[PDB]
Amino acid sequence: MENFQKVEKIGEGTYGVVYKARNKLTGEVVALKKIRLDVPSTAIREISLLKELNHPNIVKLLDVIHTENKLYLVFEFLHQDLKKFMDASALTGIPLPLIKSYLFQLLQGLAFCHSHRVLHRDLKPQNLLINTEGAIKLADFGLARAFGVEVVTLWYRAPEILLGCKYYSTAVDIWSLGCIFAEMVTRRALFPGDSEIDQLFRIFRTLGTPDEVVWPGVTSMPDYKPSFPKWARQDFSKVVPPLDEDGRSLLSQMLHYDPNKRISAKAALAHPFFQDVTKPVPHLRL
Ligand SMILES: COc1ccc(-c2nc3c(NCCCNC(=O)C4(CN)CC4)c(Br)cnc3[nH]2)cc1
Repeated sequence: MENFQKVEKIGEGTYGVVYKARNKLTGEVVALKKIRLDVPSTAIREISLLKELNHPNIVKLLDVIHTENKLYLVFEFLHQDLKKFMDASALTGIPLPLIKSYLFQLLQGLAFCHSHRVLHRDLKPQNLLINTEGAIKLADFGLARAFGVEVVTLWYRAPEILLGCKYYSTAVDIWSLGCIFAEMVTRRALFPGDSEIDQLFRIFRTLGTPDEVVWPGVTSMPDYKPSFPKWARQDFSKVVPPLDEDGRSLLSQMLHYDPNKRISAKAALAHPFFQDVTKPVPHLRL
């Protein structure tokens, strides 16, 4: 951290803070994650795995600096996040061709991770980073399985996590991404819950309370209660107007209760919704 020159704070999580920084040596402008340890060797070997997980839609981990018994992560810097971009686009909304490019690119990023059995676990607009070339990238990626388990947002949590499933799958990333998709389209968060039960109950209201019919094995989940209220499902035409039939078809399959019926990243990339996919460049004000 002697080689770096903190420019401004650009982010924060549970494991540390992130600074835009300039490499005193090399002129390089980077995003530097200062990991707050209180060292663990298992955590080190895990992070070093992430140096190999390289993809155009994953924020590039440049270096891992383990020194003075502190850990720093040096990433590629991107000039904006999707939250700020969505906020800046909220009067007219993000154009659908741009929505579709970003969904396809993130689905490409996830197909890759997931093919390597790596899950993200916390996809949200603030973890999606955009550049001036029309690229979108997954950030803060696999840095949860490392050390183990600010108000953390629950809005993009898959239902199996909220129901206490301890061994959840890559399908939790598709759910989160589905929620992000919906939010880009409608310009409102799909499931803005302010606690786990409020989050779960907001999902139940929209998609219906899950049962053995739509989700075999659900009544046997750790935090499942026979006493959960029994809401009927609403139509998707009400949930994401004015998303077209292809978009709403894909979204429904990304929001299946059953994690084994939920569409994979690979299958989603073949969905008719991306027949006409392009790569627009956004208009970014930095
Ligand atoms: C609001 O305008 C913004 C401008 C730039 C960023 C920005 N943030 C980052 C960032 N990290 C902060 C955002 C992603 N979140 C995290 O990395 C956390 C929190 N989940 C710290 C682990 C990384 Br890495 C690379 N380029 C970045 N660019 C964010 C917002």
